[PDB]
Amino acid sequence: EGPDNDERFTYDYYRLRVVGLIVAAVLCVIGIIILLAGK
Amino acid sequence: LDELKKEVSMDDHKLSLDELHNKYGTDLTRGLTNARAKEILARDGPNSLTPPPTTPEWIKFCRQLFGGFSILLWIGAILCFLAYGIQAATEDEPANDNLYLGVVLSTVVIVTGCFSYYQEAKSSRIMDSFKNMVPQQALVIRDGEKSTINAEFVVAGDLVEVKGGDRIPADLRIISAHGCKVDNSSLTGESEPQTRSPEFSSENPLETRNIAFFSTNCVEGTARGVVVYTGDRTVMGRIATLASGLEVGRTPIAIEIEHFIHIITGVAVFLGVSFFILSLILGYSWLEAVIFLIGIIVANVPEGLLATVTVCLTLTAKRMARKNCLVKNLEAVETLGSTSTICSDKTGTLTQNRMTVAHMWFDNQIHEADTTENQSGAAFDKTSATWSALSRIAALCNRAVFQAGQDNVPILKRSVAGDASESALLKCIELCCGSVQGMRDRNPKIVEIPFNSTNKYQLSIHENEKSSESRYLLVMKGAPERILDRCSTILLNGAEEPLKEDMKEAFQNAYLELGGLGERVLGFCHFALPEDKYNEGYPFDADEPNFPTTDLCFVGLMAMIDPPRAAVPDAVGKCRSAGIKVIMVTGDHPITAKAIAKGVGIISEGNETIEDIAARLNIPIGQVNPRDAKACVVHGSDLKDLSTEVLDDILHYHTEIVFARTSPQQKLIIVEGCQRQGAIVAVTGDGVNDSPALKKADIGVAMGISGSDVSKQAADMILLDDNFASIVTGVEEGRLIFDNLKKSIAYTLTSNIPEITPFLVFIIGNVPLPLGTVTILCIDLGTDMVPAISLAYEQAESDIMKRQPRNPKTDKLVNERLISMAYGQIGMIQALGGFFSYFVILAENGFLPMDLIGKRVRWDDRWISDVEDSFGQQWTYEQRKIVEFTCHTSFFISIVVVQWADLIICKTRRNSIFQQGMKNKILIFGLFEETALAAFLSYCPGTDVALRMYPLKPSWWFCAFPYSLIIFLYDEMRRFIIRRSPGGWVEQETYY
Amino acid sequence: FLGRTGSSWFKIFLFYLIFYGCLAGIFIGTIQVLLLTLSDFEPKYQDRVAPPGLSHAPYAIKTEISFSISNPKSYESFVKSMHKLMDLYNESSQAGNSPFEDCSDTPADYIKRGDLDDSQGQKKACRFSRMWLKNCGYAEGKPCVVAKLNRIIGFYPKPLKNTTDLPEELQANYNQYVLPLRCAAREKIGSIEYFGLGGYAGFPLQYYPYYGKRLQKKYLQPLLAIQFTNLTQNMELRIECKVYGENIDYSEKDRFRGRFEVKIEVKS
Ligand SMILES: *[C@@H]1O[C@H](CO)[C@@H](O[C@@H]2O[C@H](CO)[C@@H](O)[C@H](O)[C@H]2NC(C)=O)[C@H](O)[C@H]1NC(C)=O
Ligand SMILES: CC(C)CCC[C@@H](C)[C@H]1CC[C@H]2[C@@H]3CC=C4C[C@@H](O)CC[C@]4(C)[C@H]3CC[C@]12C
Ligand SMILES: *[C@@H]1O[C@H](CO)[C@@H](O)[C@H](O)[C@H]1NC(C)=O
Ligand SMILES: [K+]
Ligand SMILES: [K+]
Ligand SMILES: [K+]
Ligand SMILES: [Mg+2]
Repeated sequence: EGPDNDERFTYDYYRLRVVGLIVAAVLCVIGIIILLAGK
Repeated sequence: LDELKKEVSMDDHKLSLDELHNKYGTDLTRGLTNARAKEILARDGPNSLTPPPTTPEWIKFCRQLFGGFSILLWIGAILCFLAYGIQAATEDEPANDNLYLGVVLSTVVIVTGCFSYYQEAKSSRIMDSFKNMVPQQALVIRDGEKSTINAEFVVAGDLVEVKGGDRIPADLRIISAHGCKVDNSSLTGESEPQTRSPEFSSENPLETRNIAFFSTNCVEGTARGVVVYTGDRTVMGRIATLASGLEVGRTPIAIEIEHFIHIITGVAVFLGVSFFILSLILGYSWLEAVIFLIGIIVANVPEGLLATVTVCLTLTAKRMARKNCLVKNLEAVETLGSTSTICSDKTGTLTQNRMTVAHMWFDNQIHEADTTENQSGAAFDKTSATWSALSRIAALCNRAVFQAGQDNVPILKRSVAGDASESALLKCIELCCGSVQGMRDRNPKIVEIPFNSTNKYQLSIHENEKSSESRYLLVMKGAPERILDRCSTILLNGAEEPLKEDMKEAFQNAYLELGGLGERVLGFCHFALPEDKYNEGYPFDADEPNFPTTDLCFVGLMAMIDPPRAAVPDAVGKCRSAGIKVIMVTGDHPITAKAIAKGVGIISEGNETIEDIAARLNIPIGQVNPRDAKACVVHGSDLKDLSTEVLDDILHYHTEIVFARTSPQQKLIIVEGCQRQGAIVAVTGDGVNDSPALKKADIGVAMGISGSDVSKQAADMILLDDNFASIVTGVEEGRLIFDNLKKSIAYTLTSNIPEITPFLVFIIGNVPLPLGTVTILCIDLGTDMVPAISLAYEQAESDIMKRQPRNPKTDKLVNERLISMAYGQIGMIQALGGFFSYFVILAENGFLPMDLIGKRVRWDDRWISDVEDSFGQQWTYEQRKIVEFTCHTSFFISIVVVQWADLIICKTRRNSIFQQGMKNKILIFGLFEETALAAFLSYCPGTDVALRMYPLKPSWWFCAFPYSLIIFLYDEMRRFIIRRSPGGWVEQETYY
Repeated sequence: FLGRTGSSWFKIFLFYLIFYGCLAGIFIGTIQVLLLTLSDFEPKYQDRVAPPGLSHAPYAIKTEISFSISNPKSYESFVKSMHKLMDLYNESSQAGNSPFEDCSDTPADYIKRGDLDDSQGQKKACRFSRMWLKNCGYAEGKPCVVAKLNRIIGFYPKPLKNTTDLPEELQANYNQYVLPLRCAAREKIGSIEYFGLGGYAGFPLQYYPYYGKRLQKKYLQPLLAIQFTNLTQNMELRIECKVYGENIDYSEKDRFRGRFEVKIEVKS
């Protein structure tokens, strides 16, 4: 917007962290699954 | 020091009984005086063995703390505390950087110390096992009276008494004996009881009957003797010292490790000081000049590599534990793969160590029995009525019995009370005719004449199990020729017939052939006594010939031997196909040694000794060109008068070598001879007479079930199930781990470049620091760890058992070709991918690449809270630093992303991924966990403080993707060239 | 030689020359495409400069400006940087209707010169006289520090509204058009005096938004002179200058995030 362009200097680092941690966890689980296919 | 002990012993068995007493101030009848014995005790010292001085574990741990990488990491750790000290004095720095980084680095050294300490293990209790062979007490005659004393109180000169069941307390001169037999397997590896008597019977004291040795035991009878040697001075006490004293030495794998440590340490100190001066010339304060150096150290040293190696070794040892192959020393996991020569004991190693029936001669025909443990062969005969007649004599004319409670275990494995030949016959009949006890119940023995030294035969009279007869049957066995002189008829295919010169000659032929096979041959015959001349109550006199022992019916011959283990012939061939030379080294007699050599394939068909040529051509052995003989059989008595140079010529000039009737020191000498030629040697054995050889071997392998305690103490590896096929597996595993270590090392080293280059450009370009010191440790200690380990699970790219053993002088674990690829090619591509993401982060935040050159001065200036970017905006100190640390984070993640491709390319040295596939589940696990770790380290809240890791925007993750892909393509194209032309260019330049 | 023969030494050179040449050519290619995705007038991200920093002219050794009044070369270090900044706000530097403009001598509202486009020439910036900075060689005794708000493209600094309570409660509250700056230390052993545009202790909103170096060169950002004529002497005084606003925030880590950290000591 014009004088109300506050969103330009903002970033949702909170969501990014939530998503990043979700991904890291799921990649960790996936890895266990493939490894445990025989121990 | 031990050169004296490598020599054959000298003795006094040639002296008379009386003469021997003068030498030791002793009485043949009264024995020593209580006072004289105590005097000699203080004089000579105790009848005991002293363990050699060991190196304390303290010094062993700390010796690892100073090996190249640890030295550089120490210099870094201290240089951290240096810069910290210089700070705490000058400008009060409330930070924790240099202090904490110095603590972290010192911990890395200590923990890395534990890993190398675990790898360099030496579990040795040789002298302890020997000490277990000295009895607690001994029986001596002192002041004309026998008393039990502490065996350590035994001295040279006293009168000792032994009987069946006790250990020989010391080396004795036999002066009196009654039916005494002894088990000399300690000195020979052969357990057949040897008679002991006062009479001298051989110039060689290790063969004479009037000497009994410490480390052996009396098996039966009784004997008295004069002690000639005590403690360390006994024949086997010296073997003990020799074995326990032998310098261990460095393994092939250990030598390789130190070698690349020098290389990497070299480039580290090079670039280290090369840029330390390069910085001072650029006008950098010593305050900074050291900070850069610390970074250089951390970049160059692969912090997690030595521990990777250890884990890869451990994991390989775990797989072998699961095939009944125990590894005592982690490094011995690889030595077997580098082995070019195997020196093998015969008895209990190549062989089962059990007299077993091998052949039978009946119906004018040679039949072969199955000698294998698990009986993997086939039948020979069942139909012939002759067989049942021979079978009956083998069961009936036999005094051997199975021990109680064995019905659970297989026939051939069960313990038997009796001599070896009777046990063999027992197990033979029990196997192919069912319960022998049944045959001995159906035919009650009424009278017998046990085998006599003079008679050379054993006879028995039984009540024929037949109801229509119920009469008296005579059976006998003995020396083949003696049995022949007592026969008139031969049971041919059922019906008897006169013994014509024809069948008599066929007997001699059969007899000579079986004997030529190194087999012990016995004759078997029976005689159905006439009914009218022998009533149902007729008494037979065993003392005086009350019955005919002539004109009997010859039934057949039976031959026997201590046979090879089932898997042994095939394992020997497999070792030989892998280009490993196999030598036999045995305490056993030459005829037996040679026969098993041919049986297992040590001596291949057609190959001759000089003696074979001479007999065939009917010419003198001196007339034979010795170069025409590729095979040789060396008796220990001849070995004794040969110099090592002459032993070296024997080793060089023959492909098929048998060393027979060797002493324990002689086995050591043969091993050393092989090593002297530059060969990596394995020893396989099971007896205490293998202990020195096992110790000296680059790798000693002991048998687990049949092995003596001493042998297993001297070994690096134990075959817990006695499965000789495990050697073949071991060499295969050893070769595979050697290749996979290269892959894992290249992988680990490759990521050093993207950690080095940022620090260099930081100096030469004056740009903001692309990657931090902490960030490097997150790679080498964090992300790269599981992937690097996973390479240990790689399958072979080709048939590794088809290639020759590596040349330890030329074929190195880390060579110039590895460095060229890891440092010069792939690592260089990784460095760029790192920098790219760095320029991306900065440029998208307002600092375009052009304006970055020569800005670090203002960038690092803590007091300038208004640096102008390319767009004209002003940044505080902490604001721009957040972007900088975000650059460290994405550079870090870029390494991870480019290591994805590197992990896949390091999978194979030659083959394509499209050929080898992706069947390594640990590797895939590594990829997922590596990425999970990196994401966690970036997105987890609080990690921006502890590690200076900042959250990355989604687009950031993809910066290095095009570089990750170029790596995959590049290496795939390169290896395509290797395969397409075995010529050499790409091969001799980059082929690891 | 060391490794190989001359023929081999050559081939290994011909390879790495072509190899590294290609790699350099590829690296450059990826840099090209990166630049191609970026604007010339505005950076892709601005969340890392977001809350504006407040920086001053006196180059602090360590957020500190200690000196002796009874000594000449004791403050000549801080006068060097003070001069460096103010030397830019010269009238001879601001000449003609291009590219400067005379703007309200009193704090006014924002000025939009269109978009971040080159569809116009150099966007005309408001003039600023260093003569608006009353009282301030500089203050040889009791320094005359000069404040500054960090430039951010398209940033509209918004003052706080007088809805509730305020630190400098309602005094000279030019609510609509001034971004205030109140310095503080309890520990009240000083004498705060502020100088600026229109005589206000803030930043005139008529200098915003900043259009960037590419679209606005020679642009001048508003200054706020602060004088501490403290009646005290020979002691470290921790003085913090804070700016207030809707788009202004602070951090415990970044001690320059919309605030000062000055340790004055007139040890004379
Ligand atoms: C910006 O203004 C300052 C004001 O002090 C100028 O400093 C002048 O320097 C000259 C020569 O050194 C002196 O004779 C004057 O006394 C100073 N003041 C004035 C008001 O003229 C400085 O030169 C100016 N800078 C530029 C680039 O124009
Ligand atoms: C950051 C940049 C400027 C550094 C570049 C370093 C280059 C020149 C280095 C890195 C790795 C190096 C190579 C690594 C391996 C080998 C194989 C060896 O048998 C001869 C030297 C040779 C061929 C090296 C020559 C120089 C080399 C290519
Ligand atoms: C600042 O200077 C003016 C003259 O320009 C003078 O009248 C005034 O006293 C000075 N103020 C202070 C607080 O010293
Ligand atoms: K490293
Ligand atoms: K050994
Ligand atoms: K590394
Ligand atoms: Mg043996």
